[PDB]
Amino acid sequence: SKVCEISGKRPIVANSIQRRGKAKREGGVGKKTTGISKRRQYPNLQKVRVRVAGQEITFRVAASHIPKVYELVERAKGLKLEGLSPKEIKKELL
Amino acid sequence: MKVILLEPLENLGDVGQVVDVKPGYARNYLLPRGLAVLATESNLKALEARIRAQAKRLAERKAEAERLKEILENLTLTIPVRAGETKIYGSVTAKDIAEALSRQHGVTIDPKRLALEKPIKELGEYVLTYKPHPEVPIQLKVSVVA
Amino acid sequence: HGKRYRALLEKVDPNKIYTIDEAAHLVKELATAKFDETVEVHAKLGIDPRRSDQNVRGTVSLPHGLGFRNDKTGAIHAPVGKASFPPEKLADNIRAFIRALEAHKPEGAKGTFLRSVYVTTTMGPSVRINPHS
RNA sequence: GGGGCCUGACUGCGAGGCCUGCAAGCCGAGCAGGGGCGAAAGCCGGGCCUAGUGAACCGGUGGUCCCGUGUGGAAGGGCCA
RNA sequence: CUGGUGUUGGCUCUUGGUCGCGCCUGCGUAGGAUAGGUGGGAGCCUGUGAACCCCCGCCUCCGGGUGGGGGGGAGGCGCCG
RNA sequence: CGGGGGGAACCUGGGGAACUGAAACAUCUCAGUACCCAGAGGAGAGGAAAGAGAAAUCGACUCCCUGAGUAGCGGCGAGCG
RNA sequence: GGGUGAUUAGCUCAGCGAGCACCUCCCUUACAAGGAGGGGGCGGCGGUUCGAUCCCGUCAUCACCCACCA
Ligand SMILES: [Mg+2]
Ligand SMILES: [Mg+2]
Ligand SMILES: [Mg+2]
Ligand SMILES: [Mg+2]
Ligand SMILES: [Mg+2]
Ligand SMILES: [Mg+2]
Ligand SMILES: [Mg+2]
Ligand SMILES: [Mg+2]
Ligand SMILES: [Mg+2]
Ligand SMILES: [Mg+2]
Ligand SMILES: [Mg+2]
Ligand SMILES: [Mg+2]
Ligand SMILES: [Mg+2]
Ligand SMILES: [Mg+2]
Ligand SMILES: [Mg+2]
Ligand SMILES: [Mg+2]
Ligand SMILES: [Mg+2]
Ligand SMILES: [Mg+2]
Ligand SMILES: [Mg+2]
Ligand SMILES: [Mg+2]
Ligand SMILES: [Mg+2]
Ligand SMILES: [Mg+2]
Ligand SMILES: [Mg+2]
Ligand SMILES: [Mg+2]
Ligand SMILES: [Mg+2]
Ligand SMILES: [Mg+2]
Ligand SMILES: [Mg+2]
Ligand SMILES: [Mg+2]
Ligand SMILES: [Mg+2]
Ligand SMILES: [Mg+2]
Ligand SMILES: [Mg+2]
Ligand SMILES: [Mg+2]
Ligand SMILES: [Mg+2]
Repeated sequence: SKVCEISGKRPIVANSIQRRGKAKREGGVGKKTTGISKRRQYPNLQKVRVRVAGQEITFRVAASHIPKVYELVERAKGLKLEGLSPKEIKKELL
Repeated sequence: MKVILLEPLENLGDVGQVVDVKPGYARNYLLPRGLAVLATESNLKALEARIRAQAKRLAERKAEAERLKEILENLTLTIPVRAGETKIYGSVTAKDIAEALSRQHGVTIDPKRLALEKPIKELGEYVLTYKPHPEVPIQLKVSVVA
Repeated sequence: HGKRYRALLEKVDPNKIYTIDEAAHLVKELATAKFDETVEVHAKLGIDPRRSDQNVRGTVSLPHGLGFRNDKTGAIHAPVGKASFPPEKLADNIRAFIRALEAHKPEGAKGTFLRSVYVTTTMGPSVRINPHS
């Protein structure tokens, strides 16, 4: 679970490549790899707490999709339920 | 970021104005304090739909007044008062001027807002003014018997 | 200054770039001078004067008659004549010498070269003009 | 060893051989182009000779104009140095 | 450990860059004792209160430099030297 | 109302070595293999062109043959394709 | 291969000509310290202006953190 509750973004595996030397494009002999190893890239994951019907709903969202939560906030129909009201504002149509 | 101001906010301007401010300001101050909303395809539609609504109610009031303005800018009422010589035993109050207009010429009036001071104690020809917002002069003749 | 060109500066505008043929005809009316107006229009150039290899010289006389050298600050000056010639002929003479310049334009000279040409007289203002149109 | 005039310390090739496991290394007359010295015969493809050197890869630099991913260019490469 | 950036907002004072235009700026006897460059150009600005004046300001290479205002009201004057 | 758990091998997805080869070794190889995990089913995946790619051409996807050890990729090595 | 910096009379510096020196001379009594006089000397030329150790390309070496090296 470092996974955006809106976009679905989750951590991915990326290699980290250490290169040495001077690009061929600069007239160097060209670049050499002194190591490759696995790393991860996490989504930029933030809390956003927002007030909806009675309650305080807090989402974990990739900062890219922070707007989607407020779009989702507009979206007001008939929910008197618990702080697990978000299952309703979670997505519906999308 | 586009927000519709819900309240005159002073440098970042007037109500219903669509102002562009930083999201942090928007999300963590304006929106949660009910000081504005996101200017969306909908919330901007509801705004323009409601700039029309008011500008109808107003522009049908200025076309209400002037539409009953010309009624009594031409029509005149004459009220006989118990005579005296250029002094009235009673008076004619602004209240009275209403009652006249209903009785003769059948129009209706509130009747505040002409001149409430000095309920008029003398005979003569008077020109009195009316309301709300651009408005009417009226003509009242006072003479004698009943 | 005086009211010479403080009567004349609301009709002639420095701000919004102009071209020659529309801005050529006002050169004799813009000078309120009492006497003998000799017009001079000029631009500076994008060559470094700090090296003499890039300088420019000569004597080329104008077709119409009397009636080019770069400084060490890198601008350009030259007389085009005397009172003489009228307002409407200079669309012919305003592109005349201006094309004798670029003949000796240096090769190792770097940058846009005719930069701001402001049509002026000895007696007159700052107004934008295009070197070409 | 001294002097004069020069730049053959050439370009295009190279019969035939020395050596040699390979790859190398070596010598080379002669023909063509344009030259140098010489009256000429002729000599001159560095130095009396035998050490003074380094495959290939990758890349730099100048040049030819060979290729140019639908086509014209361009990017990049090839070829000669 | 750390620069930039996202999450990250309000209000301020404060500065650098650079651009546009406005604005001033600069001294090797000398030209007339106070010439930034360079080609023009033979004068002109001036009453839309000049010649100076005074208070009041800015830079001061300080003799000097310079504008706001008024007391200011019919000359200063360019090459010419 | 549905789910849960199991199933020889097969399938897709999330993750993912080393020995070894390179007659040393680090990029490279082994290999997206082994293995772990999740999920399908009797199959699974894929599929109806924001495709190919040089013809004014073809026409979803899958699978076999071929194209071809070609085009290329490559400490331009081993080797990959 | 950069940023470029250290450019300086005999040594070091400073300006988009000084100190420890060296010589004669005072002072003590004497090293001295001082005090006063004398001494072509500006990485390199071509070029800039009235003038230019006080303006600009090669590049002549010099460091410090740097590039790269089949
Ligand atoms: Mg990395
Ligand atoms: Mg490589
Ligand atoms: Mg590995
Ligand atoms: Mg938040
Ligand atoms: Mg974003
Ligand atoms: Mg969608
Ligand atoms: Mg042979
Ligand atoms: Mg052999
Ligand atoms: Mg031969
Ligand atoms: Mg021959
Ligand atoms: Mg001969
Ligand atoms: Mg011969
Ligand atoms: Mg190799
Ligand atoms: Mg090569
Ligand atoms: Mg070609
Ligand atoms: Mg092409
Ligand atoms: Mg071609
Ligand atoms: Mg193409
Ligand atoms: Mg090439
Ligand atoms: Mg600024
Ligand atoms: Mg997988
Ligand atoms: Mg290994
Ligand atoms: Mg190993
Ligand atoms: Mg091995
Ligand atoms: Mg082995
Ligand atoms: Mg070993
Ligand atoms: Mg692999
Ligand atoms: Mg797998
Ligand atoms: Mg199962
Ligand atoms: Mg079956
Ligand atoms: Mg089947
Ligand atoms: Mg099926
Ligand atoms: Mg592979």
